[PDB]
Amino acid sequence: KMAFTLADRVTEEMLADKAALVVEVVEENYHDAPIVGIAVVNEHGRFFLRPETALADPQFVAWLGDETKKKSMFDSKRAAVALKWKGIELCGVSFDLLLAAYLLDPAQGVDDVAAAAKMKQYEAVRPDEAVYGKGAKRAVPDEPVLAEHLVRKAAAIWELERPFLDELRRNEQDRLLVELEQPLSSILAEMEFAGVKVDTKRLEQMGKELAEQLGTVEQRIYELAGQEFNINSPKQLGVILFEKLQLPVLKKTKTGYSTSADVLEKLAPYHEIVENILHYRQLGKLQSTYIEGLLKVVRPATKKVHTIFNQALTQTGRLSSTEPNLQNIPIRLEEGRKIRQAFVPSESDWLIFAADYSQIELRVLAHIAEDDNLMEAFRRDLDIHTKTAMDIFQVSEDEVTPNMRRQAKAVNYGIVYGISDYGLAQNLNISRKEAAEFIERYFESFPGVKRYMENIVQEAKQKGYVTTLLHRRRYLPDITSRNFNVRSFAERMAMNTPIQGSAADIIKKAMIDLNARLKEERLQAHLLLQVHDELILEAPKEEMERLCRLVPEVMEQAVTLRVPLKVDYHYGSTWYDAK
DNA sequence: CATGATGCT
DNA sequence: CGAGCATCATG
Ligand SMILES: Cc1cn([C@H]2C[C@H](O)[C@@H](COP(=O)(O)OP(=O)(O)OP(=O)(O)O)O2)c(=O)[nH]c1=O
Ligand SMILES: OC[C@H]1O[C@@](CO)(O[C@H]2O[C@H](CO)[C@@H](O)[C@H](O)[C@H]2O)[C@@H](O)[C@@H]1O
Repeated sequence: KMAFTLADRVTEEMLADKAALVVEVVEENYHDAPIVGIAVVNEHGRFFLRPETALADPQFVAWLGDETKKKSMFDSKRAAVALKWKGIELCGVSFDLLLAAYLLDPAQGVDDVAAAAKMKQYEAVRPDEAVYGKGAKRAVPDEPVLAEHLVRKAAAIWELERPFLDELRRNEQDRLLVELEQPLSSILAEMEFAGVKVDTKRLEQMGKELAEQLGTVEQRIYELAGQEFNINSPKQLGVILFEKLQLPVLKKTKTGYSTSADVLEKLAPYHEIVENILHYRQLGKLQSTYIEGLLKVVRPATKKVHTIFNQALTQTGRLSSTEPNLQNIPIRLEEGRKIRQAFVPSESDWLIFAADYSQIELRVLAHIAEDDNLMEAFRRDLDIHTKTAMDIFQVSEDEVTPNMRRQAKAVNYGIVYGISDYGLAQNLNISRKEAAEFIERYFESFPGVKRYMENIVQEAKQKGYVTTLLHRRRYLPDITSRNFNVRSFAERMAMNTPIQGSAADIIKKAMIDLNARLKEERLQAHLLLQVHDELILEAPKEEMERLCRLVPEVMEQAVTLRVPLKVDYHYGSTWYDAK
């Protein structure tokens, strides 16, 4: 039983200076999506409004946009962006229950009010799936059922704010919410709604050229196999490789024969079909994901793509990007990297500006490990891969080969992920004995890294969780498991999550500090994309010289560690050219 | 919906 | 038997 007014006009008592507010968008992708209902709960009552009415009401719209009128919400960014598509500004969000729940425990996967409510045993609200249905059954119910659901969501947010802020304070996460995550949500909403302009003619032309070149490679594969088959089917490719061609079976997957990139590398000495298959797959990814996917989702009249940054998903505090994912555009191979030529500035006489932290996770490892050898390399800006090579191969600087540096780089990032000697041997295609020596030599060279790995596992066992620089937490109950595989994966999380997560906290703080400085100076430059350790902007060409100073300095100053942060930056006419 | 491939940080 | 992700075609 919950009393509410199904209102047919806006009243002053709905425009209080503290309220919980629901602006319901049912479509998972909320860009230009319908708003299906509005609810407001405040000290005066509980109200459902039809959006045709509220959003055409001058005083409701002014209330939405008034910073001083404070709103508690769940997934404020989804409402902010859906309102921006309706030309309505939402301001004054002072509590976001989605981000509060995420900070309390990202492993709960909270993605609706009822899941956040479960954290406090609050039962007076149903799950969105119970009301809307799943999958093909998804639908807005009849008004009275809809209005009840949205009012119970707003009433849950109203009641839950205090309990969640108190727990956040106990976990030292109250500033993490209010000074970091909530202001970042507003920034992301602006980046998503601005979108990134795409040169669809270039994409369509690359799609033409790739369709030709896939057909060439496909045919050569069939020639070498002496049979036509589905190169993307594991069953069919495994029959050709391992039964027709009689190659050795190096690894199995749960359902058959592995054809992983590392397996295929090991098979390449046996048959020329193996290099061709690796090539086809690379081309197939460019066509199926990047070319065909971007062209599907670009808005044709503006040529913009509008991704969604999920702020409340990863276990370490990173963002993720979806529909489309703009954080995995190709770079490594030149064929794919040219996709970046299609990412252009949204106005004439504008340029793309890309700035990236240089080796942030290795700098963070040096800070948190307090390892004297490591921190000195960064404090003196010495090439850390060369430094590691000189240690794992034991040679002077001049004796380090191109190949030695490659191996030492693999060791340096491997350590950050908890690599075993087995993994290092597979990655490098070298003797496991040798791999083990490399790791042993690393820990002898960087003994504070070894101490940190022992100490953080112990801390996880004693406290039940590990933390990052700005006090994000990840719980690791498997750290005590009797199963070797389960325990070992938890220990690698304990080692890695403070690294990866503290790097995520640093670039999020940079984004907030950068947006402040751009606004201070009244620059037209603004953020387009974040790619984990990089920020991509666009700006009038005339703003370039200012951004060359301002962007790296804000990024580098975002926090102060036991080593410097270092930012590299590039600009040009397309994202490809910003190298 | 699951699988195992690809892409990025 | 190296951390965190999204996407695709196929099963
Ligand atoms: C190899 C590797 C790179 N990266 C990321 C970090 C960098 O932002 C990005 C590009 O890596 P690189 O530029 O290849 O690495 P680096 O900056 O250490 O190398 P170099 O000294 O040779 O210039 O990829 C990972 O996150 N994990 C990895 O295992
Ligand atoms: O709105 C982003 C925000 O919503 C959640 C659900 O609370 O995720 C939904 O929307 C995403 C963006 O389209 C989808 O990818 C996802 O499938 C859907 O559940 C939160 O996870 C997210 O932070």
